[PDB]
Amino acid sequence: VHVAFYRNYGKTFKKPRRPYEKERLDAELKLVGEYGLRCKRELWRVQYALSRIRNAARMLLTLDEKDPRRIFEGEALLRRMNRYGLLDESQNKLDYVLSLTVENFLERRLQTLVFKTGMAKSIHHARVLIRQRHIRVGRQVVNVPSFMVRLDSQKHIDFSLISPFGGGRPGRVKRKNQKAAAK
Amino acid sequence: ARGLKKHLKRLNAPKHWMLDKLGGAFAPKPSSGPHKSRECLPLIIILRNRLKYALTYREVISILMQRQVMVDSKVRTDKTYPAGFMDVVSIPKTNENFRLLYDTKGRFRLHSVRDEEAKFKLCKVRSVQFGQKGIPYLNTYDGRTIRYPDPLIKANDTIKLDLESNKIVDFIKFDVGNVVMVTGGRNRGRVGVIKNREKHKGSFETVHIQDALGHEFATRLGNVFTLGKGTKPWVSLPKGKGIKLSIIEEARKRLAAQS
Amino acid sequence: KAVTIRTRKFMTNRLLARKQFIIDVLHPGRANVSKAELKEKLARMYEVKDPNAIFVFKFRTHFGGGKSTGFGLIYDSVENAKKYEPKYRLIRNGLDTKVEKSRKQMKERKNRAKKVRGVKKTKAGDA
RNA sequence: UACCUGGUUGAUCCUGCCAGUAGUCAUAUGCUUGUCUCAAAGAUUAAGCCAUGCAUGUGUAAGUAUGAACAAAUUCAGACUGUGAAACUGCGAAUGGCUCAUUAAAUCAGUUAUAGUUUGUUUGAUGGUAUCUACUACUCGGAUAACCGUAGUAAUUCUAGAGCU
RNA sequence: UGAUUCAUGAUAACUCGACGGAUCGCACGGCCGCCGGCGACGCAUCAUUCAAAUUUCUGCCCUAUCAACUUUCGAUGGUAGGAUAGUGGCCUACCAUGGUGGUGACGGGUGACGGAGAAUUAGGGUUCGAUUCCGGAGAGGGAGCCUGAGAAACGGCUACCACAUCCAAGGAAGGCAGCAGGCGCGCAAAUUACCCAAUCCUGACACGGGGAGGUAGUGACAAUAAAUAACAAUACCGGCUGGUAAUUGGAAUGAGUACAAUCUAAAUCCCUUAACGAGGAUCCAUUGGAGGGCAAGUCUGGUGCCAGCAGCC
RNA sequence: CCCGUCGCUCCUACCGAUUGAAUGAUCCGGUGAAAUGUUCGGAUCGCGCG
Ligand SMILES: [K+]
Ligand SMILES: [K+]
Ligand SMILES: [K+]
Ligand SMILES: [K+]
Ligand SMILES: [K+]
Ligand SMILES: [K+]
Ligand SMILES: [K+]
Ligand SMILES: [K+]
Ligand SMILES: [K+]
Ligand SMILES: [K+]
Ligand SMILES: [K+]
Ligand SMILES: [K+]
Ligand SMILES: [Mg+2]
Ligand SMILES: [Mg+2]
Ligand SMILES: [Mg+2]
Ligand SMILES: [Mg+2]
Ligand SMILES: [Mg+2]
Ligand SMILES: [Mg+2]
Ligand SMILES: [Mg+2]
Ligand SMILES: [Mg+2]
Ligand SMILES: [Mg+2]
Ligand SMILES: [Mg+2]
Ligand SMILES: [Mg+2]
Ligand SMILES: [Mg+2]
Ligand SMILES: [Mg+2]
Ligand SMILES: [Mg+2]
Ligand SMILES: [Mg+2]
Ligand SMILES: [Mg+2]
Ligand SMILES: [Mg+2]
Ligand SMILES: [Mg+2]
Ligand SMILES: [Mg+2]
Ligand SMILES: [Mg+2]
Ligand SMILES: [Mg+2]
Ligand SMILES: [Mg+2]
Repeated sequence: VHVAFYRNYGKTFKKPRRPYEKERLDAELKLVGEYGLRCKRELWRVQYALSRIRNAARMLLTLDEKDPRRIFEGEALLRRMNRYGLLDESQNKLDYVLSLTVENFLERRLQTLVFKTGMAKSIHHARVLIRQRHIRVGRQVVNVPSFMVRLDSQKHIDFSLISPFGGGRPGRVKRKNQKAAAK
Repeated sequence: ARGLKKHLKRLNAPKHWMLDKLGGAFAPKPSSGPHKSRECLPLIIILRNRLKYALTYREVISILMQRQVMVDSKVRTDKTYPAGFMDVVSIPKTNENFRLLYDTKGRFRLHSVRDEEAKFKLCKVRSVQFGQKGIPYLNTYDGRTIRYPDPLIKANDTIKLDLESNKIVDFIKFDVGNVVMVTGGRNRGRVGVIKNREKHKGSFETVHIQDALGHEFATRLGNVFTLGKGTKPWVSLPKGKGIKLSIIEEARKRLAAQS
Repeated sequence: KAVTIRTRKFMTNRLLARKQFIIDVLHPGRANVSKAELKEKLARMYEVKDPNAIFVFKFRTHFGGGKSTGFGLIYDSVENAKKYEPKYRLIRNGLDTKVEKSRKQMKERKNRAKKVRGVKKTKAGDA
């Protein structure tokens, strides 16, 4: 027996059933370009997560209103959606979960947030800044654009303290140019 | 197999031990002793996993070989010694006395007890019969044998045993109206009072127990341990007093505590 | 550029005659703190007469940088450490010397000596 | 998470299949392959055959030291009481690892029984008459290992005598 | 106890009974030599624990081009014995003729170990399950057996069969479906490495040992995150606003490299980080396609039912 | 538009002397290693015995 064998893993996306739907392709390209995604796999992963959440909500809504399982899991799901900013306090019913779109999840990406608060001139600039270790959520440097920012952590986004845009120690290019200009 | 198995795979360890899936390929196999393998808590788990005195298997062995841990007032140096329900675990160096009791979720909990409360334990009688020379005796479910027992004591009763003298100082007859704790099944760790007993010839007997909050549950006779006469247990119960809380109320309490 | 040391899960282990805790190291300016400096800082903080009784191990630097976590042990005296600590940890502190050996060579020598009986068995394993 | 599209005709509506589309903790192969974290891996055909190495040994204050073993002491007495190799004694090697050939009410799953048996060990209790006229119980007897010294054989933890304890 | 002439007691005897301590370590004490503590190991009985053996009911794929099968020589049952740890045709003697079967016996096939489970998911279903957990079986094929609490053991023995090493030719030694590794087979699968540091097992044992197990090597089986560029000036275009440019400009950074520390049983990797590391950012993205299904050219050259393409048309 | 013999190439199975061959499992009868139990036997070893 190899103990590593007991670790489990799972897939995070599925390929489209019909590869060459023109309307689907146009919509997907529009979303990818708007949010600066690297490929269709990221969009399909977000769609997979949204489908899972919507299926859970739909399953719960089938149960009786007084069912303890429905109460427990619905509260858990609503709290989860509220923590990540998907739903507003007024949106306090499982029904509003079914009205969630891929755009709602995409708007919670660290890349989209970094672009929106004004730390980047463009969504692609936000991507390159994040992957280059210039952004931190709290006191932790984050380099994953897919990072889903919670409501509480949204206001803590700032430049990394060890980066040129957040502290001192300019980049290697600037240091090299300064050294060259010293002569 | 051609004989006794000496190993226990970690996935095959009882779930109430709460062993990590990726901690290793093996779990401590309980040794022979007063308690069954599936219904025990080896000293290695208590000292390492629970009390965290030892960070490793070797540290557990080192601690135990100093003769620092006592079970039922007797020093035990066996790491896989099966310590089970109602047993007393004492560490004189740290002035710690523990009693092994089931929590509402059915897992062994090291319940800290006072010095006076650490001098006795409860036992459940299996049967009473005549030994050699006609000497009557009874045996408990923790492997103990006592000669010349009180004639009133009978099977399924609870006896208060003084560890210092190894003598029965009191006993409780199994009857309706007694507070009991369930020691097996899905209701293990719950505490309530017996309401009625159903007896079926050539079959297990069913016991109906009512929780302090009015909740009702039933279990087999072999899963019921009497804790006192009437409604007052003879020993201090762990936190929760054997009251099983639904997941909804548990979540409500957790959310209230968060704020 | 000043390093800070904090302990979180403190426990006084009387059975093993030591103190066990988690170490949190804040080093915003420098890449890391070596175990020797951490040992000296712990000795200063806890007023340890003999720094040789302090053991620190299992260190991990956080992804962002400027912070690290680990585990530390402070024994009441050097003899308790020598009596309870693993050999490799003692070697790391210089209290013990590493002995060079090869397990395969030991196995082969044992197997060779298996075939010889008596006092000559001692040199039989050499071959 | 209740979905279809091309193909028989000059055209039509059908039956009906072929083809396509998607999936496999599904194998293999082709081309390509920068980084991080996980992770299967001589099952399928041959339970076919195997060079070489390793995979089972084991010592506490608490069974047995006179190594002609080492060390510290003893100026005089001392059976031995520091380490102890080797060897006898005891225990283990029936666990673990590997594979799926045989096997179709058989194995096996759930559920039963032993008032139909065995069970080193652990835990708790329990041990009363032996010589009776021999007449050690303030303690019985004979060996053997290591050791030592005569060896046999091409050869093996192959093996014979001899002297101790 | 649901249920036992059961637990258990008493008597008469019986057995040529492996039983009823000729053992060991610490200390060192009270009475007048006698008493005396804490342990170790060991023998026997019961209970308990760790288990096994046998066992009740129900449940398994295809096949009738398998309809009768079992019963001399056990088939079904009874009586009395033997054997067994124990029940039982398990075996023996005698007796009876029974037992199963279209509600599919019996026979055959399976590229059939069973299960927990895996794939796919309206629901119902279909297909898979060698492989890390549970149970069974085997150690080249059979058979027999000693030791032992426990084995019909194979990193135990004995014999035959098949292979097969050494030999001084007289003999002698064998068992990788253990970890590596080799041949063979094939479409088809890795190093003859390090370590007991973790998990646990085992021994007289706190200490030894452990190819169990872990570490590292090979590894595009499978899975996760995620680089290959971002921003301004200028020039073109389309409506201050956007798109393009191997034009200009400075900024950013990790792939790589490497002190150091960290990691680690010791190493290595990861994480952290001095000094380096980008303009055709040569630090150069590929695999398949462009009539329809099905997203994408009635572009240009060659070939001319050839060569070729084309899952289908 | 269409059927068949006949003629050519290739592919797949079918029948078939050879009282065909190999392997596996059962059936009838026979021989039968090794081990175990039993009978006899008594090299030899200790005090007429074991
Ligand atoms: K596998
Ligand atoms: K031995
Ligand atoms: K044994
Ligand atoms: K079963
Ligand atoms: K079955
Ligand atoms: K029997
Ligand atoms: K009979
Ligand atoms: K089977
Ligand atoms: K034995
Ligand atoms: K091998
Ligand atoms: K180990
Ligand atoms: K096409
Ligand atoms: Mg096994
Ligand atoms: Mg359907
Ligand atoms: Mg047409
Ligand atoms: Mg098979
Ligand atoms: Mg059956
Ligand atoms: Mg027993
Ligand atoms: Mg009787
Ligand atoms: Mg009989
Ligand atoms: Mg299987
Ligand atoms: Mg097979
Ligand atoms: Mg395998
Ligand atoms: Mg298995
Ligand atoms: Mg076997
Ligand atoms: Mg073979
Ligand atoms: Mg064989
Ligand atoms: Mg065998
Ligand atoms: Mg082998
Ligand atoms: Mg074996
Ligand atoms: Mg492969
Ligand atoms: Mg992959
Ligand atoms: Mg590139
Ligand atoms: Mg198209």
